[PDB]
Amino acid sequence: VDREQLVQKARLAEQAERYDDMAAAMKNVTELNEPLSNEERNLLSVAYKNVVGARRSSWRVISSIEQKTSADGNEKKIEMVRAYREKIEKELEAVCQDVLSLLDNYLIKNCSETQYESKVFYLKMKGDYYRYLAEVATGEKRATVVESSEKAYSEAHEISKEHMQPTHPIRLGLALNYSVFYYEIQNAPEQACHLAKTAFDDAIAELDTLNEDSYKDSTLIMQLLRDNLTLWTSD
Amino acid sequence: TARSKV
Repeated sequence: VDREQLVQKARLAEQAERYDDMAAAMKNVTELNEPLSNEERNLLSVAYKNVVGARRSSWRVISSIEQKTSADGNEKKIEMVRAYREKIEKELEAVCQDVLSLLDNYLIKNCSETQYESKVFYLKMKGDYYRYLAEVATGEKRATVVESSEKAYSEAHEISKEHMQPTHPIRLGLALNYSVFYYEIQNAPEQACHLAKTAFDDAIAELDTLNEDSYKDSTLIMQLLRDNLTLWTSD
Repeated sequence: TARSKV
């Protein structure tokens, strides 16, 4: 199959809500070792976000049941629940490793020196999928993926600050997820609030830089940055 | 809880 047919299969699967088929198609496109367009980049992101998202949602539901089931003290039930959580965990981890290998061996690798937007987009993705791994990990395994997530976000933040405008949706989007990482994963609310406030204040200072085509996308993230800050400074 | 990018 030619590249165009694969991109069109991903577009069909998205409409058919068959995200495993969409991810498979976009993985094949990535494996052609040619750079992805803005459309192709988002098709891949949406596909894998929905695939991992299904496991994340299931894991949260099972974990919630596991916490309640542990209280009643039902030996046979607790093990069955624990085992099911582990089954979903393994599925989630496999999806993350699948994404992370595409990012490390194809996507980040093929970014040119001047391709700043793509480099930030993929490093943010790297940060996100290591954060999704952190969400389910414990002990030293958790410490490892948390370190990896920080390294990816930190690199993306340095590039975006240097080459992207504070109002850029990719830059704001990274600041949103990186602040979420600080609060939820690192349990650093002071660092989380500082990052979210700086990103919001810098974008507010240069509202004149908003692009007619992406102003709505930027303001949507800016709202989430304030919503999170309001929440974090209430708690 | 906080929301991440959609």
